[PDB]
This record gives sequence, C-alpha cells and structure tokens, in this order.
Amino acid sequence: SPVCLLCLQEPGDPEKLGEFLQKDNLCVHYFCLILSSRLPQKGQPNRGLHGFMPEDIKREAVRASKKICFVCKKKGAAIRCQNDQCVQNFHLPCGQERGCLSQFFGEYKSYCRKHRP
Ligand SMILES: [Zn+2]
Ligand SMILES: [Zn+2]
Ligand SMILES: [Zn+2]
Repeated sequence: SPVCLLCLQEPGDPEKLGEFLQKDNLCVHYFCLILSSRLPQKGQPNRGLHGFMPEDIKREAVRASKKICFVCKKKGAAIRCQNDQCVQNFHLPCGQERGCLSQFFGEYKSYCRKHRP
C-alpha cells in the first residue's frame, strides 16, 4: 500500500492533501510537496515533480526524519509552524486534525492553531 514520503500516510483525501503523485521512484501528496517548509523548487515545470526535484524531496524527507510531529509523536514531520517563536512541527494530515492552517500562496506557510494569523 503506497505511502507519501513526507507525511508517511496513504493517499487519503485529495481535497485536503492534494493528488497522490508517483514519479521518479517517489510517492508524495501534492500538498505535502508545496507546503513542506524547507523544500526547494529548482526544476523547470516539466522536470521532477512539477519542478520539485527528487534529490531535494529526499533530502527534505531526511531533514524531517529528525523532527517529531506534535500530534502523533512520530518522526518525519516536514511542516513547521511559521510563527517565528514557535517550534511545533507536524505531518500535514496530522495538523489538519488539530486545526493547523495552511496557506496556498507566497511562501506557502502553515501555522499551528495558536498561531493562525
Ligand atoms: Zn503526504
Ligand atoms: Zn503526525
Ligand atoms: Zn505555532
């Protein structure tokens, strides 16, 4: 049963996590890609996964493997609350159960519930 490399969950609800993408030997939710806090987009649009290069995605999985999700208490949390004085990290699906807010513009920031702008 395939899982997203960034949140470690199954395809789930595409309205909440985006389409489940499979390319370059990787599986990832589209929103996990665009909301991942420190993921560079260094490719042209027809490269990698919409310009997100497989190497960078994997490096982002590695960075996140050292971060604990405040919701489920497991490693692999790739999203960080973007309030400057907050250290909460979370998997996207987990954050969505606890009122975390994601923005789909600009730096594509997310916030924990206490820091919703
Ligand atoms: Zn995901
Ligand atoms: Zn989690
Ligand atoms: Zn916060």
